[PDB]
Amino acid sequence: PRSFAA
Amino acid sequence: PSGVEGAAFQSRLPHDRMTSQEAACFPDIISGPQQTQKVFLFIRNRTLQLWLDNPKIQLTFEATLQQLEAPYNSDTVLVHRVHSYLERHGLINFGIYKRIKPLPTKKTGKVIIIGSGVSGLAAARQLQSFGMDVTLLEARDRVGGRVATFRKGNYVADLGAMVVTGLGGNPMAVVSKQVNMELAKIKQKCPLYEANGQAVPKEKDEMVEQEFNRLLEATSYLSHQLDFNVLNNKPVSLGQALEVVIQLQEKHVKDEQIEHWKKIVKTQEELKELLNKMVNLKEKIKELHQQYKEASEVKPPRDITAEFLVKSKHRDLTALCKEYDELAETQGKLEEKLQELEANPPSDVYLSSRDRQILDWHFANLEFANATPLSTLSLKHWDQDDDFEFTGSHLTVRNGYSCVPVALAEGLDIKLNTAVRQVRYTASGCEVIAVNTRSTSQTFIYKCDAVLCTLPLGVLKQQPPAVQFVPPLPEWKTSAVQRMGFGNLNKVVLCFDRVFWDPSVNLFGHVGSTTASRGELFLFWNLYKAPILLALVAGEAAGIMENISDDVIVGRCLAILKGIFGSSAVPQPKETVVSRWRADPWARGSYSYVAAGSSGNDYDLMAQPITPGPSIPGAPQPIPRLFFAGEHTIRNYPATVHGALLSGLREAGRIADQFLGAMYTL
Amino acid sequence: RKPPKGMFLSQEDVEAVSANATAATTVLRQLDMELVSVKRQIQNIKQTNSALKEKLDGGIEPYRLPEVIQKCNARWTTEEQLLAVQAIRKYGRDFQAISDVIGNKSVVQVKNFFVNYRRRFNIDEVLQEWEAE
Ligand SMILES: Cc1cc2nc3c(=O)[nH]c(=O)nc-3n(C[C@H](O)[C@H](O)[C@H](O)COP(=O)(O)OP(=O)(O)OC[C@H]3O[C@@H](n4cnc5c(N)ncnc54)[C@H](O)[C@@H]3O)c2cc1C
Repeated sequence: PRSFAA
Repeated sequence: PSGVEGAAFQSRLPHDRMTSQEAACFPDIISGPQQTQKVFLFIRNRTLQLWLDNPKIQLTFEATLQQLEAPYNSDTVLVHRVHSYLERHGLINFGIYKRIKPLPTKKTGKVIIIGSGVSGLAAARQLQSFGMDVTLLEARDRVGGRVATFRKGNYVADLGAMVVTGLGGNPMAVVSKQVNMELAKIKQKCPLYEANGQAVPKEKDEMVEQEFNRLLEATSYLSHQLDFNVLNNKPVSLGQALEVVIQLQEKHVKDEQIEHWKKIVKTQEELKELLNKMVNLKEKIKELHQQYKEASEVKPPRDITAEFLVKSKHRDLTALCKEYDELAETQGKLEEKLQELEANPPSDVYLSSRDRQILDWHFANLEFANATPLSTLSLKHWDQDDDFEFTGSHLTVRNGYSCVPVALAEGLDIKLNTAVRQVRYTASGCEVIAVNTRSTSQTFIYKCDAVLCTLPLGVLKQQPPAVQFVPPLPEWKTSAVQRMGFGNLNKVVLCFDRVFWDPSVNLFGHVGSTTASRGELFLFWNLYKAPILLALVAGEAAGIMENISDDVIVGRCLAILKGIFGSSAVPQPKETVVSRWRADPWARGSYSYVAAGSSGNDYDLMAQPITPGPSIPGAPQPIPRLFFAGEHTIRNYPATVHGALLSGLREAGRIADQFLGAMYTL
Repeated sequence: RKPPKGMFLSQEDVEAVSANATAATTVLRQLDMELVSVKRQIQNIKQTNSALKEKLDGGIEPYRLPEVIQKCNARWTTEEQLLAVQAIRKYGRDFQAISDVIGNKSVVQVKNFFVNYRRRFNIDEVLQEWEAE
């Protein structure tokens, strides 16, 4: 998911 | 949101509308008068609120009816229908809570669950709460699966799941109230450091990032508006699209330069023709002045024609001197118009070698989040779960994530070191054949009404199979398995005796040298109490770094940290661990991603249960026997802990409905 | 509806860059050579104009004739009438040119002259011979 992106 | 409406939100439900699932269980209400629906919706929301306000104790139908008001507490069968529905589908009384009614004297039905990861554990707890006989078969010597937590002394670092991605609507919010999770917020500030080891100036930092965000939107535009989704029969990946977008931005940079210098030549060529006219006029003026001079040298007295000559040539000379001055006027205007255009040129390049490297870090970050090379991600669908993202700050579990699976594992029949080899399912029941992981010849046989399979997608993908299904899984299921992507990302845990980094910086990046190695040790985490730094290996790097020893890996880790903090401020690490998730036989990767050619619909297919053929031909259509939970089965929350957790809840509900029957559907 | 402002992405441009495997590098080279072509064309015409500028050095300063201011007179001297007849022969209907040649006659006085001395200075014949050139 895009959610993990820093 | 707050109150009853906030409870529906915290439970991922619209507060003022009935869901498809509710429509199935209450087709009398949703097809009925709007007034009744609002009574239903309030009852639902109020019950949710009650459970959410206090998640450490079971919420009974009695306790619920007690705290309801008129006219909502008048129809007690409606309240019971609702309460049961919410209990069955694990919206209330899920996780770890004190039971008011001690578990029923005798169990009903028998379920074998493969894997004691979070999805497995969640379902098991539910099924036990429903009064079923449940046994989990774990291949590892521990529970948790992809929730792995390194422990040694005071050092605590997650090699698997690490971040709780916001508490707004997160089932993990409920869990964190039931379990002592030390949840600490993450400061999103991430300073970058180039290959040399020096910070990227806030000028570049902000302008490259903006370009990244802009490049993303551009791909989205390419997808929906320009419908650029199939190229040479093959589906377009996010990587392909980003490349195409960048090329067109380099193309524009050149197109701009071409027409700018094209303006200069047209003006310089206007000047060329004007100067030719001026040279051809200063030539005729030169000759005409000579003629007038010779006419004036004829001293008088002179006749009228000779007088006319002098006058005529005088008029003609001032007439040509008029033109030349009007042309020197024009020359002055075109000559400064060329100093205008040559002063401010368009952009020289789209992105420099320094720029493109920092842009690659941003790609690496995206490759980390999706645990995969951007060339594998679906252009159209890679971000299909964005709409369901939770609200609030992202948090880390400071005492290690394992505290959660372990807490869920309490009071459950879990056979560790038990590798399932074969699943046999027939109209009359199921047998699961497992071996002992230590001495592989020692064989076990398990007989059950139902099997819940929580095998990772990487495991399910193995060829030749690690687990054999008898009969073989249907084509529609196996195609979903092949289509879906199962990514990879790794972690390097570095334990020191002293903090030599910025204690208020949670994460800092490192910019690689090449596109090829952008994922390699590109990010570092400072999240834990003890002096621990955690380094990510993403993208194409993750897969390759697994064929490299820990010493060499930690070598490159120290090298990078030395370049950033000082070659003598970085001591030797006391303890080091390096994960290898693709190599791990009980994972065969890290977590699923929407591969190119796949969609969110494949996740649905993965969750669909299997019903065996009849034993006796002509015998009635059998009960479904093989069920699937897990991270790769939940369309709206894949590749996460909460998603796994939820899929377990989903299956436990579906299985209980099948084997204990639904009393609430009347 | 539209690309992010500053991003350039047209349907036509996408098809061109993805026509084949190296259609991307082909297009970017044809523009790189077009840029070199136009850039060296700039220095060429810059050199041509640099040479033409040196030929115009000095301007037309040693060729300018000082301003002659004279007040407009109403009387036609025999001299002035004769200048006029020749100015018609050389300029035709350019009343401004004729006025400057004579020196002290307004453009209207010249126009009047045409009508006044019409038959006596055969201005019909003088104008028809001017047209013959
Ligand atoms: C490096 C990394 C970081 C992550 N970080 C996050 C994060 O920050 N936030 C987040 O929400 N999610 C994160 N995830 C994903 C999350 O950890 C998983 O999605 C989730 O734990 C999967 O749960 P599961 O029960 O579906 O699968 P698993 O936890 O893999 O459970 C499957 C179980 O089956 C067992 N098994 C396998 N084969 C057999 C067999 N033949 N017989 C018996 N048992 C078998 C396995 O040992 C395992 O215990 C991360 C994953 C990785 C790899």
